[PDB]
Amino acid sequence: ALSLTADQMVSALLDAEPPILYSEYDPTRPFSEASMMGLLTNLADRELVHMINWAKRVPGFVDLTLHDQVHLLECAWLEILMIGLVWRSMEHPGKLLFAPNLLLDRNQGKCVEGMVEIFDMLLATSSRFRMMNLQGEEFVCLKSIILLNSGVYTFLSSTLKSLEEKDHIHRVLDKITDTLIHLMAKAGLTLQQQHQRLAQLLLILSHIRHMSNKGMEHLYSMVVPLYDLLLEMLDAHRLHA
Amino acid sequence: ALSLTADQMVSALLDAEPPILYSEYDPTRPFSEASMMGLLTNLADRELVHMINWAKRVPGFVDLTLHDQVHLLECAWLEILMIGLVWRSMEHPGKLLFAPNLLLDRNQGKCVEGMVEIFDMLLATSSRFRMMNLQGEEFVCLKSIILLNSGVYTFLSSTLKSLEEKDHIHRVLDKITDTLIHLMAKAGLTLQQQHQRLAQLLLILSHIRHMSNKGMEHLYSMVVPLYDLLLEMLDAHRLHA
Ligand SMILES: C[C@@H]1c2c(ccc(O)c2F)O[C@@H](c2ccc(OCCN3CCCCC3)cc2)[C@H]1c1ccc(O)cc1
Ligand SMILES: C[C@@H]1c2c(ccc(O)c2F)O[C@@H](c2ccc(OCCN3CCCCC3)cc2)[C@H]1c1ccc(O)cc1
Repeated sequence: ALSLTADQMVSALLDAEPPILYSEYDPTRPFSEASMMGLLTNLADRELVHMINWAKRVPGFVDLTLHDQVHLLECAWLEILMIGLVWRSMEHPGKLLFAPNLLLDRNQGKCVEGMVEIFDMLLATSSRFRMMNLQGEEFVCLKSIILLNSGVYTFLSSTLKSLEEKDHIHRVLDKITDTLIHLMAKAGLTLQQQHQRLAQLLLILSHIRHMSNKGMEHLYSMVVPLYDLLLEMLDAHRLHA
Repeated sequence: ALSLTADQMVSALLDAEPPILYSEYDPTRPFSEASMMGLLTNLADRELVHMINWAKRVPGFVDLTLHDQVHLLECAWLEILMIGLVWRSMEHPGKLLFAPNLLLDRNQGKCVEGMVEIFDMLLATSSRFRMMNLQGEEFVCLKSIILLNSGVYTFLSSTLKSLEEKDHIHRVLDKITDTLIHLMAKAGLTLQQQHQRLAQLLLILSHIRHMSNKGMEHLYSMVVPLYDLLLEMLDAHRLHA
């Protein structure tokens, strides 16, 4: 991601994409019996595992220390889930596609105490992406930027090592900027359209941070720390090579 | 802000800048007696009044309906305060310059229940701006983008009027993007440096939304709605022309 071309970055990314998962519940039994938050919570958890594997495939992420990988993910996991949710609901107006067998509208979100507010923001985002006609090439770049950027300023202290982490990370963010502009340039936008489209895309990133923050406010609006779980997943051995 | 040049936009903005205010407390009496949150709260409130007048001077803001002006400000007021705080603390390492007679460090932030966490994030932001060597021309563009962008996706419904609001607003955001790139171009960056610097600046915008959200979480971690106060200030007469 520095001597890797833009079409090189883009290709790794499109390839690193996590799989789409199904909601688990018997489609032969009624819906009134299926806790939605249970449904949504078990899904989110199943997706997280897959998200760690993705993150190790994002250029420059694994050249980071283990602590710094845990921290970035701890800061960004919900943003990354939500932009994924948003992206896959793009061609599904008024609906959130949580899973292929779980397509929900805002009226269904009213079932959970204070959840419709969140649903309305996600749908609004999906509508913007659709209005912008966001492309897969673009979307995977956006996701990588969220991973790299959201915790980068919460690397409190600054040993020599941590300072190098930050340098490395902004470097990678810069090459991802380079990759987004090239995608736009290949697509035939003009110079002006390029930078205008870059700004529209990054500003959406502020709206996804907001939903994540509102989301953690809800998620806690109610076992083992998340660091520990994360760290346990990221600190893998190499015995299963 | 569409047939207004970039040097035209920049000039209005630098001119619309609010004044810097002092903290009110007798400098002849000790500090142990001065409630910091009282100090900080009365300051924030005094700044808000000034912020409304600024916002009416930001290109395109007043062509918006009154409701939409109230909403944008209600969504962004704390982000706008904080980036201002951050900017003026730039050349004051390890310190937050709340007022000229109120320069504080993180140890002083420990005095308030859970406030040091916020102080650490603001200082971190000020350090990034200093590391980026953010310019006043740039900073005023950033602030205008925060005003215009933070609520733009929380314009729930979509009457014909609201849709036009949104069109107008993204248009204004686009010309502000154009203004930032031109400032950079005049400054002699390269094409690549331009877009890389654009991205670094907008991504900081996500970190300021995060601090605002954590900030409202603290601010409420404890009279007349804020809409109403805002609306009362924005819905001025023209009798004092
Ligand atoms: C939009 C969210 C969502 C999902 C499921 C999949 C998905 O991709 C999602 F993005 O369900 C909710 C969901 C997401 C995350 C959850 O986290 C559960 C805790 N678990 C997360 C990973 C580490 C282990 C802890 C639970 C529900 C939802 C949500 C989030 C916040 C909120 O206030 C209301 C609904
Ligand atoms: C960083 C903040 C700040 C200030 C003062 C001036 C300033 O420019 C600031 F940015 O003090 C705190 C401050 C800011 C806003 C406040 O709001 C008070 C309510 N008032 C705001 C405007 C409408 C009327 C309600 C109070 C304290 C602080 C803060 C914010 C959040 C937090 O969790 C801890 C400290």
